[PDB]
Amino acid sequence: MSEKKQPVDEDNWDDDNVEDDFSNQLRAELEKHGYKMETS
Amino acid sequence: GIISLLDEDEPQLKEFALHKLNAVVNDFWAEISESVDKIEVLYEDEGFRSRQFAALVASKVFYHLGAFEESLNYALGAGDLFNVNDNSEYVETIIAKCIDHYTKQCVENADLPEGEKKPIDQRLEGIVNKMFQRCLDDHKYKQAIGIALETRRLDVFEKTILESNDVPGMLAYSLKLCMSLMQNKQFRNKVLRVLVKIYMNLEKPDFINVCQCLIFLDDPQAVSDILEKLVKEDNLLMAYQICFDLYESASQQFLSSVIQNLRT
Amino acid sequence: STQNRRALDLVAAKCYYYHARVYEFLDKLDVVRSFLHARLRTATLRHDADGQATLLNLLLRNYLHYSLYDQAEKLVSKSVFPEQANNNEWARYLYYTGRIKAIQLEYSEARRTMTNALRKAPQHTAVGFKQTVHKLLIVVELLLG
Amino acid sequence: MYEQLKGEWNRKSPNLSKCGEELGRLKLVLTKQQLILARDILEIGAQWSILRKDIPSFERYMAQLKCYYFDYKEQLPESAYMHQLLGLNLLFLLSQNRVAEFHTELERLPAKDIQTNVYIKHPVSLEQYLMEGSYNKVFLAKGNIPAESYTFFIDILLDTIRDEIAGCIEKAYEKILFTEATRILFFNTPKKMTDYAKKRGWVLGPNNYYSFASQQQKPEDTTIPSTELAKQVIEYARQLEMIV
Amino acid sequence: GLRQYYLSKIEELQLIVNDKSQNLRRLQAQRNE
Amino acid sequence: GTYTLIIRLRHNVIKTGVRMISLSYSRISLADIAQKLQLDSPEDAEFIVAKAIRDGVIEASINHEKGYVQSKEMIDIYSTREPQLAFHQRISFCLDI
Repeated sequence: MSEKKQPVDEDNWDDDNVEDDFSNQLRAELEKHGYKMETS
Repeated sequence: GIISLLDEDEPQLKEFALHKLNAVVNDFWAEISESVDKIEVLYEDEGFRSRQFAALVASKVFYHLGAFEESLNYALGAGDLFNVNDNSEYVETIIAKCIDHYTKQCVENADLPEGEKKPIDQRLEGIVNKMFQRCLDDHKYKQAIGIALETRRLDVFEKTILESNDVPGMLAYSLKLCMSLMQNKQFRNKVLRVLVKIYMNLEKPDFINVCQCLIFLDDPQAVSDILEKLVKEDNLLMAYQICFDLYESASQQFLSSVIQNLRT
Repeated sequence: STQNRRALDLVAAKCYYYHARVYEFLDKLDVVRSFLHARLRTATLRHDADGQATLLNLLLRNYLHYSLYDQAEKLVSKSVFPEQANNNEWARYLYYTGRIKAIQLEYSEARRTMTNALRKAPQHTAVGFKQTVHKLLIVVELLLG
Repeated sequence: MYEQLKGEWNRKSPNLSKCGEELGRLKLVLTKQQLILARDILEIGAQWSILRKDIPSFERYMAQLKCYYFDYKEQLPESAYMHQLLGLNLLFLLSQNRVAEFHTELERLPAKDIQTNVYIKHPVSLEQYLMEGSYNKVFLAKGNIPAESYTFFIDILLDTIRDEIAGCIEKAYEKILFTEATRILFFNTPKKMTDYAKKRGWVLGPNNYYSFASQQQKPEDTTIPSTELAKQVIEYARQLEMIV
Repeated sequence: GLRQYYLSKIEELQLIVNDKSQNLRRLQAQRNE
Repeated sequence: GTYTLIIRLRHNVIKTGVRMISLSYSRISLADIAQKLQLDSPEDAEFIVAKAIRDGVIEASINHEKGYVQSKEMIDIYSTREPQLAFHQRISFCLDI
């Protein structure tokens, strides 16, 4: 049985790629604080 | 690869390209199979030298590609380039294909050879004859006899009847094969006549087999003549035994027809 | 093969595989490739099963080591689908075909073949193999998008 | 040692009596010195064939040079003109609108696509620009080649690119100014715009052009399905109620 | 030389018969049931 | 051993950017297209958009004299034939298994 192929070399809620897309730093500070500084 | 060198107009370059192809075909057959049209066009020129070599190279390429009919046809076109028939395994495969093609061609016209049958290639007949002679020289009489029996050819089978094997044993084997293995009656009658000729030519006239031959094919006149000759030989025992054996295995019409042929 | 190959065909395939492994380890594969091509040519005439797959896979791997065309031979052989591979040579054949198709400016066809390759792999303890094939699968699927 | 080529090697042969010299060298070719000299002669012939526009001769010479350069035996490691011939062959096969073998021939080069050999960086960058719609860089780099003339293939690429841009502009536009075509297509005002529009018919003048598209042929007809869908349902029924 | 011819012809026929002998049994079982 | 098959992918990035910005917007200036794709040149933006339109990637049209791109909106895919095929495939599969 088997070959070992020598000659070559829910657990997470729900899996969607949107969750990992995020690169910002928390809406509280990166966005709301960042643009809620009175630039206007 | 080097096949592009065939584009030149120098005949010496063409010969060198043909030699290189014949030397390197065995390792790059797949890449050269797709470009056989140029080789065929070069070999098709009657005035072009070494046309037979190019035809043989094309036959080898086709055989290595896996096609039998095209390779066989090209090899037959080559002619003397396939003289060797003992060493090359490709030669053995080509010989098998040629034997099958010859048998099929003979079987196609086997129903009526004179019915405007197409001209069979003489090269195939010569190759088959050479193979038969090679088999006969190897003392393989039974295999040759069987091959000739099913080849719709009688001369090859007749020439192999008289060999190192005993005439009685070979005759018995041929009779058993004809009476048990053969199906068509048209060929059965011819085979029976061919074995009756050898039976009559035997040193000891055996009417015991003449009776069987005349019962397989209804020839009452021949049976009556054989009985009359046996009686004329002053051998009453043999004639009586032949009559007793023939009566128990014949038909009433056969006896009625032989009575008139013998007594009158 | 009265009894020569009928019992040693698997043994012959294993011997060829071991010789190829030794050559890849500490020798050259040019002579091994020529010998394998000759042996395969000798086969595929007496019989066309259990011998026309491992040799073809070894030849494809040898050509894959170099940078040859690797597609003219595969597209002419009719024994690539022996229909009896015991789910062993099919994975390697599909991986090679998918790699060639992806390297040959074709992406639509190779997806089915490489998915079959990944899904035909041994389920338990196959480590190095599903790594490269799945990596190539995600790369080419990104190529599709 | 049976060279017979040291006479007019450095001197140019502008289509002079030199074909006989090539034939004699080929006959003489018919101990790696005899191969090194033959390879050098073949490379010189391939380089000289570009100036003569001999497509079959160029193809044969390129094949011979590639075969000589692909040998793994202990020979000369590299030459000063091999990369130029490889780039010229790549440009030739790109000019023929052939892309499969184009991509198969790059993988023979291990990693020199971006490391060095700008002779390969220029054609691969040209291909990358050509694959998508970016066209300004193509004609900008067409006046910037560090390798050699390469003018035998850039003109063919220019003709093909201009034709395909003309083909593309025909779609998705119902109005355009006359001078805008002169700006987009690099012939400025050579009178070639009116003859070019004669080639690609167009319709109206008044410094304007127009096009018409329908595209309603596929919709609004249910008769075309009526037979293939009947065949499909018949197939469902056939493979649904047969004993296997 | 004819012996190799005969054996090469015999082998494939034997393989074909061996292949068909299984479908025969399947059909017989269904009919019996 | 996948570098040769990994450098030919930027075109797909441009394609997906064009498709996304066509889905999101309906009437957009080309300068914003160039800025949001950072193609470093607005002149190549019109060529890229045209090339995308020609192969059927998007169904928009651009006005050279004005500059903006007017996307074409047409939605009603349930009346289209294609769901029939999208079901035929799976039906045949389930009939074979």
